[PDB]
Amino acid sequence: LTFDGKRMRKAVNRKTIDYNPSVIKYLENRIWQRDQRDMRAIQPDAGYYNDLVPPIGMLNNPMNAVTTKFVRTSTNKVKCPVFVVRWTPEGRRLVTGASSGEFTLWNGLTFNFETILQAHDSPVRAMTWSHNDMWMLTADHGGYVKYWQSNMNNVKMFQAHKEAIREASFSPTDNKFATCSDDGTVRIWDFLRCHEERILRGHGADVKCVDWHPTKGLVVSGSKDSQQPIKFWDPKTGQSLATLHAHKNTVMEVKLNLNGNWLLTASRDHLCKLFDIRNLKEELQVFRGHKKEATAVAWHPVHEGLFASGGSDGSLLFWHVGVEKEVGGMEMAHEGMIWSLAWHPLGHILCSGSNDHTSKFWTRNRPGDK
Amino acid sequence: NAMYAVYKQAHPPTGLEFSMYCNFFNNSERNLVVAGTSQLYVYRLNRDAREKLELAASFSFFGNVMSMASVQLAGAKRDALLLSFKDAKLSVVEYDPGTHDLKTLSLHYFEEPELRDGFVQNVHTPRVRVDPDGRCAAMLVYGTRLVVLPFRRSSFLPSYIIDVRALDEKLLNIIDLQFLHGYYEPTLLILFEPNQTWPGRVAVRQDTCSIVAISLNITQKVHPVIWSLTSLPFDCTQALAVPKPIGGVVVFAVNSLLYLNQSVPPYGVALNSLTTGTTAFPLRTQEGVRITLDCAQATFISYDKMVISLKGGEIYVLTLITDGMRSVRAFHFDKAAASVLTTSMVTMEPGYLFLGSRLGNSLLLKYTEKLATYSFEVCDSILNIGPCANAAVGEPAFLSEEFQNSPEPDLEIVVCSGHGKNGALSVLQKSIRPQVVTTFELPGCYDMWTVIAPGRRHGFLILSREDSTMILQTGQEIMELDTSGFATQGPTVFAGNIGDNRYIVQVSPLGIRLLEGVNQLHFIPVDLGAPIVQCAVADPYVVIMSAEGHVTMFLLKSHRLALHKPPLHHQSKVITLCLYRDLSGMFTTEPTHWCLLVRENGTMEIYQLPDWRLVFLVKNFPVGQRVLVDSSPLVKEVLLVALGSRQSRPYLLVHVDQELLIYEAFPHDGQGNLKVRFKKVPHNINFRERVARFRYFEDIYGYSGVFICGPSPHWLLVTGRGALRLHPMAIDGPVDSFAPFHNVNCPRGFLYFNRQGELRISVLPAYLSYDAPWPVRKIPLRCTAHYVAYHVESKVYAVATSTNTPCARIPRMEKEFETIERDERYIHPQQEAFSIQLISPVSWEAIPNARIELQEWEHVTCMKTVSLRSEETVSGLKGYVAAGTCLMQGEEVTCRGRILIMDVIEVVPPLTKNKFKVLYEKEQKGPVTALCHCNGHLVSAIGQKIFLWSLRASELTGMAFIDTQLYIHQMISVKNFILAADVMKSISLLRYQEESKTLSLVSRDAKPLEVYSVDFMVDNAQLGFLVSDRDRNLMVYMYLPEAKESFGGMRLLRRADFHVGAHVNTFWRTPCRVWENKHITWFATLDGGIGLLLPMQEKTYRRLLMLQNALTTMLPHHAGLNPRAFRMLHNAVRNVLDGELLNRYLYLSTMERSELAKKIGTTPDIILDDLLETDRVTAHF
Amino acid sequence: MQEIIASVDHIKFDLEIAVEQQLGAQPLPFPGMKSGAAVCEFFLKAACGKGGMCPFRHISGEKTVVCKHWLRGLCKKGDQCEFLHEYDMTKMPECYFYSKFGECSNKECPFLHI
RNA sequence: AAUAAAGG
Ligand SMILES: [Zn+2]
Ligand SMILES: [Zn+2]
Ligand SMILES: [Zn+2]
Repeated sequence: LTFDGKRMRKAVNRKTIDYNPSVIKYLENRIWQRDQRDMRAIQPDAGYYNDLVPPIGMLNNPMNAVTTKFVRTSTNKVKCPVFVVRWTPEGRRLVTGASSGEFTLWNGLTFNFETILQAHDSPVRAMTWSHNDMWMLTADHGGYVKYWQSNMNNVKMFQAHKEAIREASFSPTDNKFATCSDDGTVRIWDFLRCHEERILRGHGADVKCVDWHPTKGLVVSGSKDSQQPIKFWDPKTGQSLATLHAHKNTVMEVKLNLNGNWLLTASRDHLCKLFDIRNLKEELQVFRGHKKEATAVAWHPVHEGLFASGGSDGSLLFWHVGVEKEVGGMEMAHEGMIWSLAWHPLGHILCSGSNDHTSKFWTRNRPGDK
Repeated sequence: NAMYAVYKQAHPPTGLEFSMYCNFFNNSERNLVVAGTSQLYVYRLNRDAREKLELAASFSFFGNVMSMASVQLAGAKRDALLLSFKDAKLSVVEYDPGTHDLKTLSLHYFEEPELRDGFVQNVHTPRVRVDPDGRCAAMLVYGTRLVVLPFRRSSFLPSYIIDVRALDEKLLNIIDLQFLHGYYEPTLLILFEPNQTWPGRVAVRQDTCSIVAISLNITQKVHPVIWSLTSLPFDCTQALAVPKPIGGVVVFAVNSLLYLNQSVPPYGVALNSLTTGTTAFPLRTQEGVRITLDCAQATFISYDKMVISLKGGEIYVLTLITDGMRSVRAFHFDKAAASVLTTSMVTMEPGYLFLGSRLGNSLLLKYTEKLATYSFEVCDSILNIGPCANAAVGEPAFLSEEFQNSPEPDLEIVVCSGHGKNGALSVLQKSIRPQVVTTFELPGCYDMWTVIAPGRRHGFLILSREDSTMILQTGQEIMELDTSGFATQGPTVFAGNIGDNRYIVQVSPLGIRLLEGVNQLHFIPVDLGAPIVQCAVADPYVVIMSAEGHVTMFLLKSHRLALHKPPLHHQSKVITLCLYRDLSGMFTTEPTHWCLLVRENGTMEIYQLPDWRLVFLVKNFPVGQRVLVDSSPLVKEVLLVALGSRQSRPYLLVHVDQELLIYEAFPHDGQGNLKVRFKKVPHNINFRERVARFRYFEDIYGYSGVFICGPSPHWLLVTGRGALRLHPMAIDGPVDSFAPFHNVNCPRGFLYFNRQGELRISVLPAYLSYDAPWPVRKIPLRCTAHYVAYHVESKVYAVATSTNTPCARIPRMEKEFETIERDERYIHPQQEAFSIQLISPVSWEAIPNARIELQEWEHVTCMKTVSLRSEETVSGLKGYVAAGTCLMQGEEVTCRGRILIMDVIEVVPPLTKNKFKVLYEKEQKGPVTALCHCNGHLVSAIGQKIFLWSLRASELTGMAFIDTQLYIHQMISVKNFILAADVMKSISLLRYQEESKTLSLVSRDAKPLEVYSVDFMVDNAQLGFLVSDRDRNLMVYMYLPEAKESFGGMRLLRRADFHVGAHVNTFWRTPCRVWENKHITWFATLDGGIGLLLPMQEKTYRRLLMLQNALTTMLPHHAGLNPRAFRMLHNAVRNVLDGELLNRYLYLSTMERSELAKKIGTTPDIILDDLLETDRVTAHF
Repeated sequence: MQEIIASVDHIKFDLEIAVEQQLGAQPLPFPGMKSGAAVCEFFLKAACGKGGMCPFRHISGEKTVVCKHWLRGLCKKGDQCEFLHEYDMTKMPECYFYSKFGECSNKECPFLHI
């Protein structure tokens, strides 16, 4: 039960979901096809195991990326509930942070254990990569923010909030970032120096999500406060541009889309809301269908209208923007609550880390299954 | 610190995408309007000379055409074309009969961000449909907004938009839309699927697709639904409106055929038998048929039947068996024939059919009858050379031993064209190389004439010289006939044939004489005040002009020459003239005779003969206007010729001071005057450094045309199709005398002087076709060619190709192969097998029995000619052919690969003197996805690492690796550096150190971008990186460490952009011909065109930029598009000119040139210096 | 495109001048990092200016066997690790699973069995 | 060497 890597176990033919055949097929289809109006349709039969192209191979159908096929479940030996899961920027492998402060590095092809590290002294809550793929930035519970390099080395550790930090994000130039705390404030920080530019003091209590914007300088935050749940900020200035009364319960997550037009938020009143970031007087639409709360949301990295979400009950559902009803989903994906979701940089594997001490891998379906 | 460059279109694109059959020119005949990316061709169907298609008109746009339709408006006398361009642009254009060009009737922009509903990226192309009764048109923009355009009973009305998803039964995911036949109001049938699914999720949801008939009322903007249907099979692909009196739609789905109408249950029929557990629709099996209807084209050839071109080529003839009241009862298939991989399809005159193709040669077919079977026959083909997947640059095999010993190299481009059954190798050259049969050395001579004596084989070579002349007998061996009836005493000014070659006339500056072999019949002296200087023969007329401007005419009446003086009393001295024996029918007011005369006061005139009546005049001729019109700079030469099929197309060639001007005659319509006008023609011939410079030949190898002599010689050819072909010939030097020749050594050949006093008797190398934008040879492989590599030391072409077979097994986890077992009606999968062939540039036929088959399921992902170190050569290096292979079993099998290093060696045999030497063939611990070389090492990309191998004693040895991005799929090195390209991340610049054996990332472009290929813009002591993307954009990035946003040098800064408008997958580059170490960078687009970037100076770039702005803002453009918004991306840097626009300056009269150069401030001489120098620097291949 | 037709060897580039002189380079912002960097030429010729915090790879010592973590790209002791960061399969550590027991389970075992 | 074997 020790596991130092010296135990002499026999071989195993690992259950693999590989992307290289599909990419090769796509590179060969490019040269003789204009777009998906020149694509010969895949059949729903078991012998078409080579006619699959990755999500880039087809943009007229996001439905492919609805990952409801189980692959592999990655559980440590000294279990803890998983809080945040992030593919390294090149999809090389996957990192899990758990309530013991440890990083567990999993392969991204066969999905096996690679290594484990004692990172924080406290339950790790936040984990995100810079837009240049160089710096990883982590935050634990009731404490620090730490700087990580691609080889998982720690170069600078810095106290930020006297209370627990819940989320973070980078500036499109990655030179400055944000941290929202359990102290009810959003602190905007410099990077190369660990220097604090601004403090943002608009919320009532317990800012529990924050996110910068891909191009503009507007920082969004979300709280418990029933009076100012979602707020906007200008980083250099520090002024509340607006306030957004959308959810009557603690707004868990908040997500800005890469096209810069869309906000998506998820709250304990069972709902997800899509907002047109310029016209905040109304609700662009209401994603309904979650028998309990919603806890995690993630946009697909290739398709622009597709996202996934997971709730307090183990469900994880897949939604599309122009589409009303739920697009797909899996009801008992976990047992506990899904804390974190992560798409693969290529968009065919989805990792979901939950409160039942595990993390599960999902992939696309095979043609003509049961 | 930036890099400037011109773009040029070295070869127009070839693949056609749309076809249509409409009244383009007028309401008398109908003809074929075909389109491409940015090109439009109106062809005229001939029925003689054996059917061929004559190119009637051709236009190009500053915009990729995304759809095309035709309409017959209210009071119009021709059909208007409704064209569709990027994201929303509906442009309605027409034919301009008074100027023989294309007029823009209207332009509609529907591009407002309110219409996109939030999404920034557009994947839904415009689609334009027209009502059969020409009462409205529709355009589906952004996949949501249905634009409706009525036409008046100005024939246009205010368009209006419809939210297609605001209608009852909210639409989503529209498949295809059509208008029906037989409704009192226009009716759009929309096929869509509200709840979308996937072939991996048909077990979870199916029967998704539906149809709606939206009856559009255009008078009061109402449009209800009349009938809808749901639960149709999930993979409906296409809709076909059925003409009367059957009247409904025929819906194609990948596995079934559906017919739908009012008051009729859907009559559906399942074709193959993969409809098991994937549709709950009632589908009745089609018995003797086992096919799939995806990617298939279809057209009705009568009210009852239609023709279908499948995804693979097979042409079937479906028949709609009916009842007594034309309610479709059952169907009937019938496998008629096989053909090309179509991409469009249209029915011409009853009996003909055009199959348009961007994957092979487009084909005109004919079908005759013999409930009916139709047999098909290829009547004609239009050449296509795309998509240009890959290109090798190899040297031709034979060069006449006089053309060697020359500094400029001799090069040739082999290109992997086509796909599938239509995969070929296209061999392209640009110039002509005359095959020099023999050479003489005749100094002193400066002119020649080749005359027929007594079946039309040439007799005497009437040469000419300074004070005397010379004559060669030339029946069997070129022997100087002397002491003949001809005049050797003086310098000859003309020699020809009159009376169906039965006679000769030798015109000298003292008189004319007519001959019948060696002996002369007649001699009449000519004195009128001045010596003769000009002479032009049109059988049976002879007109001679004097050194001062008098004119006199002769003819052969029944037997010698008769004198006549033309009554052309006028006050302006004459400068030039010509005669024209018209065999066509255009010059009206059957042969007739015409005299084109030019005077001193600018004017030009055309007389009819023998009466010398005036029928056509032009006021200001030497200027070079763009349409010559009947009115109520030293012109040096003028020639009017008839070319084409049976002398059908007359051109007018003009040599003005330093300029060539080419006009083509087109018809038009004071009264009693010539019913013709002359439209100018664009070209790139340069006349910059009393004998003729234009040389008419007919049948020099089978072709009619003209040779333009001078410092830059050219061949002007026209063939059965009126496609004008302008081919350079500069291998020899500046040609200065030419003659069509036909002997026993040069059968259908020619002969010419260069400027070192040398005659050359030559013939055209009879292995290329010269009726193409470049001289091309096509080489069909009957399979698919992926990679092509010219192996140097052997002078051979290694070609990696593939072929499809059925599929039988399925791999598993200990690698079981679960064999597929279905019923009889099961459409098996397709499975590729690769083969690496050798091909010889001598016969262009594959070397027999030198072919490497590769292991089953083993794709080849790359093949290059790498030069790897070895202790066997002088330069320590030597070229091999490497190929990396991926053994792609399936999604759930750990994809491995293998590296394969071959050599091509010499062995005792004709063609069997070369074989493969597989020097290395070994499995690598990961997929092999791209490779190159770097100072003698094999740089391989295995999985997600990049390795640098050393081949020592024939075994690869690792020396350095590096960790890299998702999927490298392209690598190119220069001088110790490497440049990796990725499938979703843009690019990275790497490096190697022989000393420490360490790769290292120099820098990288941190943004995301989907690269196709990458190369180097090489400039003097600079080096950019040229990248092409998924969005048809080229982009130049640089490594600028002191740039304050290339932080530590760790970023690549986009220093230039350009929107080429076409996907490029392959680059190459050659030096020049100010240009010291600048290299031209060529590329081939996946549409069949060739292009080039040339690095420039900033000083020149600024001048030409001012001119470019002036041209784009002061001139009209075809279909209204503007050439500034078309060269924009999708921040933008734009240090690249257009080239395709600058040449329009060359197409302006000198008045307009002067105006514009003054409104810039510069001088047209400096303008033309810049432009024409850019032209002469890129004259390769 | 080929080394015969378009030969860029007689030329010097702006890169080749801004690479062997380390022209655009700032010192490291945090101490302890540098795999995927130039082996510093100045430190070879005893002229290292950035003083230990050089942005490029120092090679002070001599090393014998390949670094076991470096092969996976997870070494934290960079520029100061005891083990080679060079890809030379003849200086790879010995297989534990073979040296102790006597049967390696890796068919493609990169470790020296002996 | 700091988990190479983490299908225990
Ligand atoms: Zn140093
Ligand atoms: Zn190390
Ligand atoms: Zn071992």
